[PDB]
Amino acid sequence: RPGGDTIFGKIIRKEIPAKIIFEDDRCLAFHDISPQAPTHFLVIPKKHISQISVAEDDDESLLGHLMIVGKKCAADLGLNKGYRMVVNEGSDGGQSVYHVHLHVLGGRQMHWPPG
Amino acid sequence: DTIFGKIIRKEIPAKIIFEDDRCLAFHDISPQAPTHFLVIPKKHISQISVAEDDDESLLGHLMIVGKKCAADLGLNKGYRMVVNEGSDGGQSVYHVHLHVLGGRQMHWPPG
Ligand SMILES: O=C(NO)c1ccc(-c2nc3ccccc3c3ccccc23)cc1
Repeated sequence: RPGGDTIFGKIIRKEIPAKIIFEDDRCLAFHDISPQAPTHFLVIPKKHISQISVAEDDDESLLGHLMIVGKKCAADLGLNKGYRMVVNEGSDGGQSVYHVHLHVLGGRQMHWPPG
Repeated sequence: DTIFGKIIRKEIPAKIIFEDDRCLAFHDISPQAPTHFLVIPKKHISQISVAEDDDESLLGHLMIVGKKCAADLGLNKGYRMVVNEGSDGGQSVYHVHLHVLGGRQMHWPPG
């Protein structure tokens, strides 16, 4: 079982269902089950990195790929007026699952501060 | 050009936390948490929606630099990283920037 046994690892291996938007060899984008905006999805690496704080230097291009895929998916979903991308780290950051994930939120005005 | 270009060119003051050959990290002038800094590329990418495939490594570098600076600033209970795009995202400056906020409980939703 590669991809870990967090719920996101199970999603990567298709053991638990999800609403997939995009998939490649490095990542998976799927809709969030508790959406906080009209569109709210997640981009995750297939490689299990538990949190951004423990990312390796050579995870740079993979983390960049999360953002590129996020922005492509936002465009393909028609988020023409923009969006917010969020990574949560740890307890103060509100991280809910210990597998790195980029939130992408749009279809409404996002406010400041970002929580 | 933007105010962030001015900051990169060292034409206006900013409290710089880290610099390398391709990015700059500095405290946000209107902080929304006890720690609130930005990591920006020196290359002028106006918004993440127009970033190119070849920019992947650079964008990843912003996040690795952000996470290293966060550790160095003592953000051991965690933090939140944010990129805003366009009007709905609340993007305030048309130069790509990664926010890093911590030192307090961040809430949900994230705006
Ligand atoms: O307890 C939690 N936070 O404190 C929590 C953490 C993960 C999921 C969760 N997220 C998802 C996001 C996108 C797609 C599917 C799911 C999903 C599917 C089945 C069971 C749980 C989840 C739900 C709740």
